[PDB]
Amino acid sequence: GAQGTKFRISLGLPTGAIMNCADNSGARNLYIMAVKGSGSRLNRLPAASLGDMVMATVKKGKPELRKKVMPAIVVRQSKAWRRKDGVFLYFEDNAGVIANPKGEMKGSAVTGPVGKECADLWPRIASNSGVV
Amino acid sequence: SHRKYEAPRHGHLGFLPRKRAASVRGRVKSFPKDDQTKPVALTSFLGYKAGMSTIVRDLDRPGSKFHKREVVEAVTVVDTPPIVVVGVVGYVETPRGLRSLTTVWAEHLSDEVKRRFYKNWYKSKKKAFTKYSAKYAENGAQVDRELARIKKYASVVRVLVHTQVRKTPLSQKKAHLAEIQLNGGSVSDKVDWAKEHFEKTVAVDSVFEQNEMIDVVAVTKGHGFEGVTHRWGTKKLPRKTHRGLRKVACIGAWHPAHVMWSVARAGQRGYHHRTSINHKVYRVGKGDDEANAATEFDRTKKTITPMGGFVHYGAINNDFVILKGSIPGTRKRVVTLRKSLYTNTSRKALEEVTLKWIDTASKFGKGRFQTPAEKHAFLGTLKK
Amino acid sequence: KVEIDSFSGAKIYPGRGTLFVRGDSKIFRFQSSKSASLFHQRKNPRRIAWTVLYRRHHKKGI
Repeated sequence: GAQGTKFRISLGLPTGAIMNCADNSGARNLYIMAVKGSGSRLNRLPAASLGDMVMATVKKGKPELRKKVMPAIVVRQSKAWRRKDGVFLYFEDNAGVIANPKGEMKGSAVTGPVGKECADLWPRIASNSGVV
Repeated sequence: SHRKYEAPRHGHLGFLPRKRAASVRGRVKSFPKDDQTKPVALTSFLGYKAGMSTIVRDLDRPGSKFHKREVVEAVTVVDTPPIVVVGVVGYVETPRGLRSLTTVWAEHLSDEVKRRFYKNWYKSKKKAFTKYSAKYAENGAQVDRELARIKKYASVVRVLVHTQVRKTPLSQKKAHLAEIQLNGGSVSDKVDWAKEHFEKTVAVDSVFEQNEMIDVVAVTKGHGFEGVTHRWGTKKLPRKTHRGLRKVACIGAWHPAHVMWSVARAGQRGYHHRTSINHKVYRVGKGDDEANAATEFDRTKKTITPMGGFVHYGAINNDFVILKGSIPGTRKRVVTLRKSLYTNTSRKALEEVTLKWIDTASKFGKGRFQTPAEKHAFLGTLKK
Repeated sequence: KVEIDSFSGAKIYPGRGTLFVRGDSKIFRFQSSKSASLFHQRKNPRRIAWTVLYRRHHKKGI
């Protein structure tokens, strides 16, 4: 599903970690339950990190989204990650869009900016993204 | 009963036991094996770790997302003053390993070296190599037989070398001796090679070339004693716990009724001898040069010494090796740089490195600027 | 490139200092934590004597 090789970034969103939703689709926020492509070390949490698909749940929103597990992508982080180019960066927030496993969006747009990493990894978020 | 959450183990077993390592010299144990086609050359080299800086380099990994881009990589810098070949050793293939047959030295040994053989030089009357230097008086009769002897037997010839410590910034005086193998075709050539090199020096430029993997060998930093959690990397016990946290809880179990050797417990950390490996070299600088750091791209005449010296180390007024990434050891510490023992066709090793830029900024702070020149321009000027 | 501080005007050489992205998708490169941590304290560059943006609107050493 994920279009390309996700280069590593600092882990920011462990489990639970709610994050604002960046899509219009009316997940008012997302609770990171679990992370896709997580390892599995005894007594350590699944950490999401920008781009990593997660399996969120909507803790607040319109209830057609609520009380059902559903995948989502983290498009913003705030734990300052390092680009291989040399810089660090970090957004003012952690945030994601709710998605399907194919990497397509629920919502037709994305508020705020997105990480170029996240844009590179999925075609669709770059499309629904403004600033990257 | 049984484990329950069969988690992977803390600490590498192999790197036990965690002593201090008898020396502070890297002491390369193994050298590359043979090459009859190739000429005689030093397998290794002794440096002095100056510290670290960034580099901004291109990137020629076709297929990586970062292909054809500026990419900051960290980097150590290692002073490498011209080595001084001082002696030869021999070694014979016994059943019970190797065994040194003999040593020959120079006529004259620098007070750099001689100092190594004393602990109280200042008191001594400095007879290290005198009656030996008087072997050479008889034309060269006793010496020729010694080097003949090696040339006769001797599977392997290690050349004693030593470190110019008078071309460093170190308060040290005592130079570091070292054996280093030669790996050329034939021993008759090796011995003759090193017979033509007593007292004579060896620059790095000769041994290592730019864009070449180098298995660096050093003594790691230091620390001293150290509790489990920080040495082995175990979990702390929960905050609630009586009699403290930074601890393994349950060593072993009733039977066997001894503490296993595989159990994490505290005492020395660091000061360990770690060869590392595959440390690519990015540049091979020179002492009689300004504009060492200056690239094909940059063209700003500046030295690889950062602003106000490498912290602790000192300056650099010398030939050096820019290595990629970290290296075991401190600054000031001797690092024995050794050629890799095998042909890497990793592509990573093969990438024709070209430095785009180097960070010459002060490391004793947060340096905004690279040169003082630039600091005049930027500030203006003034007021002093 | 050699970028510049959006808090205190200083040069930011490659592989040094942060970037940062505000909610409006604006960027703010910082040299240090100093310049950063004033921006994350909400303080006005125009009032910090060591910035350029102070030393410009006071006219210092032009």
